[PDB]
Amino acid sequence: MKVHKGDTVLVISGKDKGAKGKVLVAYPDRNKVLVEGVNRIKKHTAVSGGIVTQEAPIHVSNVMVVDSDGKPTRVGYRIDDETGKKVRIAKTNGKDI
Amino acid sequence: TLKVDVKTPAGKTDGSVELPAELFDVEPNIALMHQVVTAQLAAKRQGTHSTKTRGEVSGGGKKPYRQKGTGRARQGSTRAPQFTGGGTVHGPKPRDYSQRTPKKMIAAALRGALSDRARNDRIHAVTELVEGQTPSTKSAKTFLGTLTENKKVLVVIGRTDEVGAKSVRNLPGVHVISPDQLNTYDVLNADDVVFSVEALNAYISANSK
RNA sequence: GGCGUCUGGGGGGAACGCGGGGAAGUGAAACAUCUCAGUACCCGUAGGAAGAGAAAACAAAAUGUGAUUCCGUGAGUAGUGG
RNA sequence: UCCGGCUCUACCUGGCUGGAGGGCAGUGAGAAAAUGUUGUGGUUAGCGGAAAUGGCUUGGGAUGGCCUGCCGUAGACGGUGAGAGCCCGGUACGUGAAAACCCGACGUCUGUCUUGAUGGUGUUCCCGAGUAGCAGCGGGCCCGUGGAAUCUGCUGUGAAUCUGCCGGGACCACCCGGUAAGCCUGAAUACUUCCCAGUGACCGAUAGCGGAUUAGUACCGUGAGGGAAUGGUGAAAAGUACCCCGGGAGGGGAGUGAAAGAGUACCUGAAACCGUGCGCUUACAAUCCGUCAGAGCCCUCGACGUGUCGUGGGGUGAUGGCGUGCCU
Repeated sequence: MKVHKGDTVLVISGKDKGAKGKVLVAYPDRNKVLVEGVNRIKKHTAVSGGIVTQEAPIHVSNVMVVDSDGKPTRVGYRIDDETGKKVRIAKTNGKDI
Repeated sequence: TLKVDVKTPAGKTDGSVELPAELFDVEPNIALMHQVVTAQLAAKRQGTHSTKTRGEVSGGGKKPYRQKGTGRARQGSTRAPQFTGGGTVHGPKPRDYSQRTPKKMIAAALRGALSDRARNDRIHAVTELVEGQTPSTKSAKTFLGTLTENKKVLVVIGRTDEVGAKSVRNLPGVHVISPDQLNTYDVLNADDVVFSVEALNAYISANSK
């Protein structure tokens, strides 16, 4: 899906346009991902509830995978025909990311 | 008699064609051209529209209640038009829209159209759009920029010369054609028309005999 | 006929097919002959398609055609018909 | 073509019964089974796949406008917080199958003609029998019993084999064509329960399949059988934490949110219908309920002047005249 948990991303669209972020979880069945520090919502939880500021899911087509060189870059797929993997790869450099 | 200069992508001219007089000095008959394009569009149009009348719907084949004594009106099926769920009456049906325009009216249309463009100097010729056997749309686009500035344009390239087709296909305005299926709507919708020389020769020695 | 063994068949299916049976309201400004229709429906069996199919055929003195089937025309004609 | 033996038999011939090189053909309708190679041949999962975090402004959000670049064998389509060729999914294009399945391809395997043919010459024999034909009732052929052939069904009767027989619209003679009563035969043709991919001058929740919602369900009927209704919050639930009235429902503040004239009875939110306020009018009057004249009061625009007529306009409208709903 060109994003996995543990990757790092750059936000495009929203009030939080221009934000780095770490991916925490993804929801591939609906193309949405919960990035850290973005989409802050003041959820009410009643117990002893409280107005608490939590994350919410971006849609995955509002984030570019940050290049290993620290710039927003696309990603693509070579093959290491020996090992038979399909490595996710930037389309500026060609490196392993 | 109108003359055309072939044109090259590399920035030169090869030769000149001396177009016929009778194909390309016909006077247009606007009613004729109207009729024929209307026919083309009609035959394009497919008749996928059908509805279920009173005799194809579900049920209704029982007189729902008495004729008399009830108080209410008289009814013979629960699927008649005036009900809610009932049959369409005079509905659409799957039908054909083609109409049989003759060969002479058609060809008269096409010749008159090509004349309308020729007199106004919108028929350009060309040997090719490309260098050898490798499509590149940037080439054809630059060449049409050299040769033309209008929005829309027609291209007539034969079957074997697939590279020009594959090249110019993706452009916004262009609408490519083979001269064996040369028609009238596709001509008139345009502003300029780019023939290949093979195409002209085929067209002319196919019609003229 | 009884006993043992071996192989088949048995029923379902949306339409399409071939053989058989087989109406009526309707039209005729009535109606029975006729028509609606050999339709609907029912039966028996199929196949991926079926059935027909190699002249005991056409034709008209033309020195002609050459299995069958399905499409266009002939033709709404020659004709048939209370 | 060579021979093995056979023509009852040893011997000359003619004719069989065997094997052999060979040829032909093959899963054919023309006999039938499996065999193993086998084709980037096809189907049954998929995969890569070009190019802008571009600049100013608006806005909650830019995918908009304007200005700058690029790709293009890819500007088809869709989605993404508002119309996205350059975000995403994917397209043009090229790739891909251990196994199974289908096509042919082969070599097996199987037969099969090979012991043979072209022509000569005068006469006997055979050429599909309860049938064809004829008569009686009937069907269907353009043809309704008519002069009515051909094709046929049941009964009854019932012939010949080539100078034979059947047809050429009664029938007879001549000529013509053809050789029934035994059997198989592909391709063109018709069709879609299901499956795959798309198109639409087709519908867009009283439409479209009866069924966008548990749908042949609920409900009805003993039973066969009938047979409905109900789509939309917003960009994401951030779905109102907390307080006050109340038993609770429900609500008011405080909040979220771009907007709560978006609160899980939620896009917009008409009319009928139900009411609350403000102005005029209405309790001595006979009203298809209106229209023409119009007093009086209230609102308004404008020229002016301490309030005031006007080439005015609008709501009500005392009172007078006229006036017998709409359709078929």
